[PDB]
Amino acid sequence: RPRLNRLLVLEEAVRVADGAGGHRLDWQAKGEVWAEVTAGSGSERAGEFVTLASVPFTIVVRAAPVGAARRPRPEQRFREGARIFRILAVAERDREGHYLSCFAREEVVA
Amino acid sequence: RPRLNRLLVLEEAVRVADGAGGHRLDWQAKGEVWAEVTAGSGSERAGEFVTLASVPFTIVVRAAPVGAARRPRPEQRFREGARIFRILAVAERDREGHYLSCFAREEVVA
Amino acid sequence: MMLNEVTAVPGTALPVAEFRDHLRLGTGFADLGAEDAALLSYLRAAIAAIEGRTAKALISRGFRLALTAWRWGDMQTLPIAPVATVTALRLVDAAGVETPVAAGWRLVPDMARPRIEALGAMLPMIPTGGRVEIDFTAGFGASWSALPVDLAQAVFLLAAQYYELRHDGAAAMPFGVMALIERWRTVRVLGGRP
Amino acid sequence: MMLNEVTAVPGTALPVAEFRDHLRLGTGFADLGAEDAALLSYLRAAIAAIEGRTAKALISRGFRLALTAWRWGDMQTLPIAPVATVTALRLVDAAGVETPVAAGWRLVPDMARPRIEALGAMLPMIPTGGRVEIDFTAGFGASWSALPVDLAQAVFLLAAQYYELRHDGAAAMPFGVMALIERWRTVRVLGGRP
Amino acid sequence: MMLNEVTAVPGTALPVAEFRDHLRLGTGFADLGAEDAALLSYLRAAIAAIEGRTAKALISRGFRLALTAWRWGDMQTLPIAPVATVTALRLVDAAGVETPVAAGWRLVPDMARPRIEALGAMLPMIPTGGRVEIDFTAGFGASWSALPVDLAQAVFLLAAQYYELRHDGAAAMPFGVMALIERWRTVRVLGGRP
Amino acid sequence: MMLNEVTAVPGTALPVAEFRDHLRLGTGFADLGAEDAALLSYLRAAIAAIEGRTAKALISRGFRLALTAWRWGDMQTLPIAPVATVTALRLVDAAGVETPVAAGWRLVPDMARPRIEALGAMLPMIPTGGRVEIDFTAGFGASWSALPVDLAQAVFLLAAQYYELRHDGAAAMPFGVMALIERWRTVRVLGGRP
Amino acid sequence: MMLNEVTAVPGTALPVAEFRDHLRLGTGFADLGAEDAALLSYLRAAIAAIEGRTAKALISRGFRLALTAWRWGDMQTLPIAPVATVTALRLVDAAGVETPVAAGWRLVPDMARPRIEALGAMLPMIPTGGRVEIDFTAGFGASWSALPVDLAQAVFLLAAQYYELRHDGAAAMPFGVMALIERWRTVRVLGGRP
Repeated sequence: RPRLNRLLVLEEAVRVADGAGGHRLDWQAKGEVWAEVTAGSGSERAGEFVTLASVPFTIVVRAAPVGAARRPRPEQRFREGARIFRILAVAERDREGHYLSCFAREEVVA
Repeated sequence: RPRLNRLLVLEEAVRVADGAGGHRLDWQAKGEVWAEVTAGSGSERAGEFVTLASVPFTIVVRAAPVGAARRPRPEQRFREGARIFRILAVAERDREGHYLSCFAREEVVA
Repeated sequence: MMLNEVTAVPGTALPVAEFRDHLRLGTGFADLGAEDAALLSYLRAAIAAIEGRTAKALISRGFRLALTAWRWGDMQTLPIAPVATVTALRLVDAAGVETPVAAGWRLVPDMARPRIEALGAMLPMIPTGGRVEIDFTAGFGASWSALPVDLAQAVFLLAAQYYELRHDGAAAMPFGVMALIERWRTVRVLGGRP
Repeated sequence: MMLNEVTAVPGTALPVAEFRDHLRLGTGFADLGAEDAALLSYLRAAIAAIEGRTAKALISRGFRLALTAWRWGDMQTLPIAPVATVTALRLVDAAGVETPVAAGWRLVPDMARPRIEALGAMLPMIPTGGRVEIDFTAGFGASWSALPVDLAQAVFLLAAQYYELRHDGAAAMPFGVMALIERWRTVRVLGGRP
Repeated sequence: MMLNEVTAVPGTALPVAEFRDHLRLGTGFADLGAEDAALLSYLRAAIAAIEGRTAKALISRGFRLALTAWRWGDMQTLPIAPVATVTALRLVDAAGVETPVAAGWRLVPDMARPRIEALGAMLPMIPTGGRVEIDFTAGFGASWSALPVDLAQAVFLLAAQYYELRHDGAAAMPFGVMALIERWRTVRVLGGRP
Repeated sequence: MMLNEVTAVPGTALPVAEFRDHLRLGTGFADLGAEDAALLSYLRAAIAAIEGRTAKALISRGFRLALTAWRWGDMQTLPIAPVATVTALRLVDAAGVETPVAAGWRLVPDMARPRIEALGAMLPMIPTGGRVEIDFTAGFGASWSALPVDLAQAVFLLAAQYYELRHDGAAAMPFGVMALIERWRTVRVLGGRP
Repeated sequence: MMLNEVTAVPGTALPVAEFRDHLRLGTGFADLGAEDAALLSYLRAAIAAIEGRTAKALISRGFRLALTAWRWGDMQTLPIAPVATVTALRLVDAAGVETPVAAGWRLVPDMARPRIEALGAMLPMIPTGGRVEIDFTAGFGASWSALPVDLAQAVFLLAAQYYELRHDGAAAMPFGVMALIERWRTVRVLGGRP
């Protein structure tokens, strides 16, 4: 069972809609979770005009019902200091349902 | 746990900006780290007009906080003599956080 | 010695609303979907497994202990251990005249060896053929909250196990089900004539 | 010898807000209270597990020790170990009359042998057919801070376990749950008559 | 023999600022985020696990050793081992007259067997019922820096373990926690009458 | 027999700049000093581990051996083994007066038996109720270079281990930590009276 | 019997330039980068591990053997085995008159049991209190090339091991470190009075 050791400031953006239909994100902070962060095989990835450096980072937190504040939705991102971990998906790692796998990137521009 | 045996001269380039927006790199040396270099499956790769020979080379060093000189950022490259190891990403290999996986290329023109 | 229960539990005394919280509260899928009356059928199966291994009663149900001959001269240890207040020690004869007694005995309560332990050396003798019969109320308390909480956790560790996996499938905890029970089992070393 | 509790722990004396810091739930969420109903359900289930393996008390709730015959002529070692200020050895009669007795009994404090030795070479006699209940408040302290901290840690090592696995699922530490408990268990080597 | 502490540690005497450095300094995530007062609650749990296995004191807290009868004729080995300067050997009687003594005994300090070892063969006798009571200050030094550093490392090897993993999860080091403790345990081979 | 240290090691005598070369931190960084506060925290924690397993001293700090009765009629073997130039056997009195005594005592240097044998067939007598503290400076040398190098390596094999794993996590060498220590431990086979 | 070395190695006598070749010559990364004075600090740690297990000396350093009483009547086996030419057998008295002797003894050299073995049965007696003191030069040769090369390879197999891995990490060779040492260890079967 996972050994949780990092403090990840979970962050959810409020979506202020603009006139054209596109929302504007704020990334106001949410309450902090505890998690383990297990790396994957990382390599740099061609962005737009940026040679973005990415690593897979399966993050494991504890669980909650889907209508609770403690669930990381894939809308949200983690942030440890200045290292933003995006959330690709959340997937309910444990069999009994105690732990959630998340999926991250840590795309540093490099 | 990794057995560190190579001396890798870590190198960081200062970015002298030119008039057009592009920085000019210098690759001034930084202090030397100790590391292990574990090879991957290597094969030659089609460059521009060069048949570049590459090997994956997961390099493992010790860790530091992200605002420290001892962290290899993916901006930087290693260099052992005349063998430059680029850094693709850094990924915090250990569970407790003592060791960092790096990711290299060693693209020799061949 | 039949020792049938007079009345069972009401069912509303059992912590079905709390066992749903021991099943998935604070971590889980959601409250999720559990057949409510199914969850009552696993608590009654886990209590009746711990009522048998510990020889306790846990809900304070009413009992009826109808046995023919007194084992000792006066002692008569009661099997279901946490007792309180003999309802009646009525004494039926071979035809069924059912003449109760109201004195001559003083129940000495104890979690280890509950007794009847009559006054002096005379315990009510038995009509030939006419079984003696003792009605008593044995258990901790009327509600679930009056229990020792370590014994209550052994129900929840066990009733959840009957919920999590149905057939007899294979799967060493420090205070597991078995380690929470052993300070409530009856430790006996007599295999003798008294 | 029945040894029931007069009053339970208040629940507000249990460190639910510190046990939540132990289990790494979450720091600044707006909910923060979905687990309060269950976290103290496992703290009461882990204290009561360690209260039985150690024969200690840990919150200094009041007890009632209702017994009938004295175990030894004068000593009467009490089961729940860390005691202070035995309130009342009220001597009930065969039926009814309860007369509290100063009686010339002392109290010898100890974590290992909490005796109630008498000074007149004989404890107050017992009316035949009547019990002698002793009210006493036994435990380390009133609040959670007055505990020995290693025993307080053994609750947190154990109640975190019940929170992380619900049913009896099997899963070596230097000072684990068990190695912290063992300097608080009762070490006895007498199976004899006296 | 109750042996309750008079005062606990202040908390500000503990090396919380240093234990953050033994947790993650020179290698790590960053200073990272650790509930500061949580880290104080694992040092008090690791010291109290090593104060019990070694029977040492480590912070030089004040003690109160109130026992009824002298074990030997004169010796009276003190349990908490590194001692200095008996505060008082006041002697209360059965009513509480609390008449201290100021001579007749000379504490012989030692890390192995601290004693009281009165002068000649006469150690202050006990009023019948009136427990004797000894207040002393036992431990190495007032600050954390006065400790033997190998024993201090056994706290940091243990308090980090309670920080790194919460429940009782499984995981042989040459000088581990156990190998640093064994030269501070009490080696006794008496199970006898003296 | 208390055996405390008068002065500790200075800290500047410890080879922190050479231990950093051992652990492969880094050569030419501009920071170079983020670990200095912790590297000597593990060197003092590994020397004090080997000072107890070997009963050696290694930095030749000054000691104070405060004892009361002589272990044998004349010999008095000192615990900390590599000694030189016992300063003072000042004989304190029952209370107060401290009279240093030349006393006709010798010193027999040895790494195994650092005796203090007396020449007049009897060491200076001890005022009943008073201690005899002995100031002596025991160790290999003043600086780190005067050590036996294999024992200096056993500090570097051990303090590197504490730097690489923080808590007690389990993880066979020909000359490991233990096999370098064993020619410096004390080999004793007496459990007798003399 | 202190047996401190008079002078250590110069450091320039050690084969640091050759040990760089045993580390990576003919196969390797390149000459690579090795802290030169670090490599001298692992040769001094591997020699001092083999000087202790074999009781040899290997560099022919100067020794000073200052012991109080002669063990036999005349024999006096010297511990550090390959010896040559006693420098002096000066004899100090209890005050320090330091009167050397120049005849009466003939060192009998041998790699097994080097001796002093005085002429006849009279070996220089000891002034009461005045320790005898023997200065000798023990070892194979002044340079590294004068050694038995199998013993020199046991240094290089061991000093490379301290270079290749720092902490005490786990990892049966036919002629390993241990198999090259065993023909240079001292084989003794006496545990007796002579």
